[PDB]
Amino acid sequence: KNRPNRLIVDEAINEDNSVVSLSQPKMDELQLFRGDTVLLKGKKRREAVCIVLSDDECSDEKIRMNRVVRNNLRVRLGDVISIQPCPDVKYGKRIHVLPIDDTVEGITGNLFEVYLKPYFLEAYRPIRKGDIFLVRGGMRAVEFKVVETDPSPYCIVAPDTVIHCEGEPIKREDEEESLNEVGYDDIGGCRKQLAQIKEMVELPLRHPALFKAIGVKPPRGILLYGPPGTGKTLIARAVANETGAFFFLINGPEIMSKLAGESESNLRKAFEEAEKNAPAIIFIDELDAIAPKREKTHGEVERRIVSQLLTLMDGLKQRAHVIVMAATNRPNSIDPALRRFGRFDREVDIGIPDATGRLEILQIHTKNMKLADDVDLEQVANETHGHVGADLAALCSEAALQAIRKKMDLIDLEDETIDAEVMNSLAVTMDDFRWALSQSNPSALRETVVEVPQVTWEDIGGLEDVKRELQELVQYPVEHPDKFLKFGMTPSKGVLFYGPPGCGKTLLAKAIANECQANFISIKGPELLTMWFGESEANVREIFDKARQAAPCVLFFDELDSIAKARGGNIGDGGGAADRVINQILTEMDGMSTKKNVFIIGATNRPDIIDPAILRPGRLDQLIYIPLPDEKSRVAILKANLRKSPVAKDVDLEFLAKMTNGFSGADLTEICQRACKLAIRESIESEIRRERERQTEEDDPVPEIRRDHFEEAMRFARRSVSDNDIRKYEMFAQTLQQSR
Amino acid sequence: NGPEIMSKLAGESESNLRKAFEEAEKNAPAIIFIDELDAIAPKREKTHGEVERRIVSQLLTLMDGLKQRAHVIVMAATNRPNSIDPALRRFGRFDREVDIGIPDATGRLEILQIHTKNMKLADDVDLEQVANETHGHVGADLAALCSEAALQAIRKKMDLIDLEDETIDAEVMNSLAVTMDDFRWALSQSNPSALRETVVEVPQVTWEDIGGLEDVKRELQELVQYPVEHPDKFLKFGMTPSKGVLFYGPPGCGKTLLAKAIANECQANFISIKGPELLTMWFGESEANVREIFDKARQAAPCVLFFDELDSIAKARGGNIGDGGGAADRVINQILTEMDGMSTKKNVFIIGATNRPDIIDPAILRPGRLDQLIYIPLPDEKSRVAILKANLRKSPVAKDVDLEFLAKMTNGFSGADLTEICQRACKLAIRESIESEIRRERERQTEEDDPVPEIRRDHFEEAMRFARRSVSDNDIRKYEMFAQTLQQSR
Ligand SMILES: Nc1ncnc2c1ncn2[C@@H]1O[C@H](COP(=O)(O)OP(=O)(O)NP(=O)(O)O)[C@@H](O)[C@H]1O
Ligand SMILES: Nc1ncnc2c1ncn2[C@@H]1O[C@H](COP(=O)(O)OP(=O)(O)NP(=O)(O)O)[C@@H](O)[C@H]1O
Ligand SMILES: Nc1ncnc2c1ncn2[C@@H]1O[C@H](COP(=O)(O)OP(=O)(O)O)[C@@H](O)[C@H]1O
Ligand SMILES: Nc1ncnc2c1ncn2[C@@H]1O[C@H](COP(=O)(O)OP(=O)(O)O)[C@@H](O)[C@H]1O
Repeated sequence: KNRPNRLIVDEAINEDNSVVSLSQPKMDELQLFRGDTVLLKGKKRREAVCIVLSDDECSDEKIRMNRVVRNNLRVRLGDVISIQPCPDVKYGKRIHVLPIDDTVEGITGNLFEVYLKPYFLEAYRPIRKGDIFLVRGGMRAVEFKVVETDPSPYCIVAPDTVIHCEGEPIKREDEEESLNEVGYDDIGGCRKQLAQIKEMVELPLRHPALFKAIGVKPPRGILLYGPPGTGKTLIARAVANETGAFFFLINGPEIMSKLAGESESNLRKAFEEAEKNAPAIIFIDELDAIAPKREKTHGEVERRIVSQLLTLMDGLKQRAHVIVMAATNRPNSIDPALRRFGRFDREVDIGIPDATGRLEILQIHTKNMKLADDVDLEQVANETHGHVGADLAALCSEAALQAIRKKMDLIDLEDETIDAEVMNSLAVTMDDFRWALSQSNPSALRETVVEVPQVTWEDIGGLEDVKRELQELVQYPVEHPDKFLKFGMTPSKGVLFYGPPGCGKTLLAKAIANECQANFISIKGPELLTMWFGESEANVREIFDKARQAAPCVLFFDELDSIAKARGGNIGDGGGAADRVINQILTEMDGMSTKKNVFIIGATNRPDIIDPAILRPGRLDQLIYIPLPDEKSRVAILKANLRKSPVAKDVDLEFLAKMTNGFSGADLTEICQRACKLAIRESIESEIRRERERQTEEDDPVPEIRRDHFEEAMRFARRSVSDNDIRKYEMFAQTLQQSR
Repeated sequence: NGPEIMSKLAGESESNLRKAFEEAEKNAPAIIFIDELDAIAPKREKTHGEVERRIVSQLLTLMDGLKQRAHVIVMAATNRPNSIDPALRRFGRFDREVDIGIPDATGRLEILQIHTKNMKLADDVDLEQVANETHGHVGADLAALCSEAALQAIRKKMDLIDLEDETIDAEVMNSLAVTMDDFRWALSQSNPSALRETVVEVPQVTWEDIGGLEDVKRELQELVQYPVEHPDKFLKFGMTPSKGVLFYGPPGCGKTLLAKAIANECQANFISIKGPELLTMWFGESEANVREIFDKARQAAPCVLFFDELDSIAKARGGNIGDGGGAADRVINQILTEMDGMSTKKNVFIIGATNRPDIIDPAILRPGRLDQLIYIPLPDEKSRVAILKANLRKSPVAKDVDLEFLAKMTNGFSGADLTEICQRACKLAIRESIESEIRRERERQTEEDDPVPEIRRDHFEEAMRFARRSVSDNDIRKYEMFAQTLQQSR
């Protein structure tokens, strides 16, 4: 018809297996309501009946499409479908649905009331003939095929019908695949990297003939890496099985497990077999087993194997319908002659996930688990700092095995055997989650983390003008390069905080990285000391390579004065005013691109004994005095700390605010900690006294703090900063020369 | 190709190399090409097995045994000259040496002119922008950049517009152009810059970019430009020319600009070495790098070699008291030893620079070495107005503003201070203009009458309220000691 009814498929955000979400101007163009019965026609004359729903997440012309119904239509991602309303659907009297025997194995008991009757209630579901849907439960996920309906050829189902499920399972026909093949639905986290790998490879695989009409070379050597266990083979096979090409898998240890000429014949026949079924993808994992760093290679057959791989990958420039993906452990653990132009050009890091990614990975792995009601995935989302996803698979399987181990093993073996009806009753508790998270958790990470921070501007009290002109200093030229191009001034890229210790030096950097949606990689002082004492400075280049790879980002140096204080004070050691790591930092600083959005933030508390070679233009040049807090900042900081804890309202904090002057913010965030420790000790002792009183039940004495704890904490209080350091810093206010 | 010859067995590789040289003998005249020589003949210490030395000896015999023939010629290509076996590049085997090097902005413009030949650009695309904004790239990155922008123009418009209705032909490929937005997008992300090493190019700053300092410029022109054009006069009067010059002065007086102007006017290459390079060669105790630098310098003939912050190695191990040592170090005497052992006429002219002329080693002030001393003083008011206009020529400024008030007020100021105060005022003006822009946007709309494209007296007055001198008086007296005393030989 060539009208807007020809639409492009996508992934779905909805979690029902038969609903389709669409946008508002599109749905106002088609004149429907919510919950209408809609019909989809695609390729090879297949049909889909669905419920339509409305969402603003959809764009102008796309369709949020589920995987089981897109495999029901026998189409894939990148195909076009046709949309028609079918508003004349009645109810049925008999429903014929039956499994395929290849996915129901080990199963005993009745199948009908355990799955079908928990499914076909309360959801009027549109079913057409020959359809295969998918349900979960029983620690499993089973698909189901329908055969016959009374209102031919489709109906909507309701509580007011029956389903006749009689018969034996039927073998799967030759055309479709199973649904235990992995896909785009079961990879939690790292959505941007998946989008980048999706957009980089879509054209020569979905439209191969276009590059048979245009001679422009696509990128063919694309290399992803990451710390191990993160499922690089999983995402590789997911992209290859989702976009629909021929797959073949070369693993490094198997090729090293043969003789010499047998390995040569294996690699040659593998590349010929990948040539035969074009278009196709090819995958080499554990490249460290095949082509290591050259200094770590000692024999003779290994260099011959690496030269064989170089000739075999240079000799497929003529072909353009295969593409090579590979996976190592680290980019510094490959031979440097391999990753060059014509062999391996594109580079992508997977990285470790974060709390949102951990929540999504946990949402993947409790899909067919049948949780309880008291289990709280936000708890084990926030309490699981520093983990990879295979540890999360181990954690979920460990909690499931603990629920099998405590109740229902010895309860059942004394009387009967085990079926799936009692597997329906099995849920797991949060106690097994806390038990599997307390012990038996080998945390597989000690390295540097990269994430967006969470502290916002309202978490720090006051300091308002400094926040707004820092916002001027970073936020402006990334949004308006035309004004700077008009006035010809290149922007500065350095800023140097300084101030007395204990004034909240990390919080403003966290707020700037959180508001502009920037990554964050921090380096403390102890990292500088363990890079100085070991005399190892081939690590700074790795840090700034990671920084450029995490573009955009803000790089935070904490305790820069440690290397100048460590070898003596202001007299110092026998040396002078320079060192090793700081000039290595300058040399790797000034030799990079101006527009790459890597913004370097330094910090110290001793601004006099620092090397003045860092205050050159083109480097760190912006100085901001961070002073002691004032009383309005004191009440603001005190409320911003006390917002987490339950406090009383009759207590008054302006007495101590008007009393305490010249105090660090760290002191006024530890005195509340001291008072709350005193209150928690008082409450637990009154708890054990009322327990031992009549019983040798819960009327809580107080959930908050009174004036007594604050008065005793002020009797335990202490200032942290002397007056002479304030005069040493106000020397810079009196003198004002700060260029060099 | 090297990897293919290493991909066989031993006698098969021998038969392959022998049949290759016989086949190159058959169709004389012909050329022959061996790339990735690092795969065939590496450095000898990195070779460990047995068949590799046999292969290298086979190559040496096979190239010595074609001296009788004269109708073939061998060209080869490695990665680095320090990564070949040293027994290979000798007389009778490999005599001539030529560096390709990295291109520059003119070369980048020409390479981009190569790769948009059949591209059908738009009208708004500006190749000068991505010529000047692409510092530090090789040409394969430029091929990747042009193909990436073309793939982005295929990815945004015309993929999903076309697949919903019809198929793809070339009549719609005629309508396809690319925009500059895809160029900025492919240049912002997905640009692995493949270079960190030293660059060699002609500079662009001319004599009019620095204000005043006229007599010093003309007798420096006497010092460098004269004997390359008139060797007959020096041969007549028998004096060999000096080849060293030592700038010195207080910090912040434009020390790099005169060196850039001399290298730009006489059409000379330029290789500079800052102070941090001297510190990372001293602390690591690695001095097999100076010889590489002067080999690159002789290979870049003619050129001018610039040392910046020479006083870093004398200040780094203590001040004028120093460390436990004395008045010498390691890198500077290595510099002297590689300096005096080279040809007089090779047009390698060495320019040194410091800001502390007293604590430097006086062994460098010998004849046949750096001997010419030029006091670079503080700017004067005519140099102040000249330097201020030479900085402000880039920015749009108003004409009713007057700069001679602050010029007659500011005395004893560095040129760096009077090129950052304009930067501070223009940051203040760009903040004022962007806030008035967002206020007029949020005023009636919650269209473009520009309030001001230039600077008024208010920004300069506030920048003078934020102004600061950078040099004290006692350092001027410490330098004018050399004017009062005048002994400067050793
Ligand atoms: N509102 C606040 N005001 C001040 N400090 C705060 C505030 N909120 C949190 N902090 C604490 O301040 C820390 C930031 O370090 P900061 O206290 O400024 O350095 P420092 O204490 O002066 N030097 P040091 O403690 O030895 O590393 C954070 O880690 C918090 O523990
Ligand atoms: N007309 C000018 N007069 C003075 N300085 C200028 C002028 N034009 C540019 N400059 C700046 O002067 C710099 C040259 O270094 P220079 O300022 O002489 O060394 P220095 O500032 O005294 N010592 P340092 O800044 O610590 O490396 C250039 O990089 C420019 O930023
Ligand atoms: N983010 C994740 N999503 C889904 N599964 C994961 C994830 N991370 C780890 N896994 C599981 O951990 C295992 C590790 O992946 P694998 O391909 O074996 O990596 P490697 O071979 O490098 O250890 C996989 O079998 C996968 O099922
Ligand atoms: N200056 C240039 N002019 C034209 N093409 C270039 C240029 N630089 C790089 N290329 C492209 O980059 C690729 C790299 O050249 P190549 O011969 O493969 O070098 P190597 O094998 O040493 O990487 C070539 O295919 C070439 O088309």
